[PDB]
Amino acid sequence: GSFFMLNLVLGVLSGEFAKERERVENRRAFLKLRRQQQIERELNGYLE
Amino acid sequence: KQAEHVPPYDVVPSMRPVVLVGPSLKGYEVTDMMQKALFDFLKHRFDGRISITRVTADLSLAKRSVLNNPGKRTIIERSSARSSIAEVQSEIERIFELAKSLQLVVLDADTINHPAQLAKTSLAPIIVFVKVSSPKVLQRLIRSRGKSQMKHLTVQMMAYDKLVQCPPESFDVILDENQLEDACEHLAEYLEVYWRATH
Repeated sequence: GSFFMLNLVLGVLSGEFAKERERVENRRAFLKLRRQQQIERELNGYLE
Repeated sequence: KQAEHVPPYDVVPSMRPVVLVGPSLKGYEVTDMMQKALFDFLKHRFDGRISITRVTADLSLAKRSVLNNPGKRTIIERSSARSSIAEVQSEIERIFELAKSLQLVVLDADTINHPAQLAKTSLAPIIVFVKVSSPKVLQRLIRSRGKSQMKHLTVQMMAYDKLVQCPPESFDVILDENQLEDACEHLAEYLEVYWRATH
């Protein structure tokens, strides 16, 4: 009732999060977040 | 077939001049500093074996087969006698004789913004491209200067994109690293290879 149920809930929630993380609306925002970080990384060296 | 008569042999300078192009118009803060840093690195690393001089006069008109002598005398008061073309040719022989000295030469002329403007001449200089990864980084950099460069940001972006559209085979070396050091040792290694090759 406690350990098995919590394991099942934990697994189902992690699977749901993994499935949702690869939708287009979230992947498109992650790509933007990565692109801005990449631009800043280059701009640092250029101001140097 | 004497309409053009391209000669098989041309007398190029003994040592190919080193010229920087990009990432924007020469004469604006970003380009001047981006090139100044490399010039200082080259002077310091190759001290005692390199000569660097600024070429104030124009250079894009390094022709060979225009006429026997366009403007031989300055007192003719002709269209070319009163012009500054003779200054360009005089700088051409100056570069030729300095390359004759066998020591490395680097040009600081502010009239180069595309290798295609100096590809059909006799000098055939070593084109060095200091490119910026993306337009956003360049325009951010320009914004970091102030309003004075914000005024010319439009033409700076235009020249940047036009020079990027130039294909890589047009240039001789590329400097795309965002770190000043890595580009410095890249150029240093290339010039060390050139020095070891011509000795």
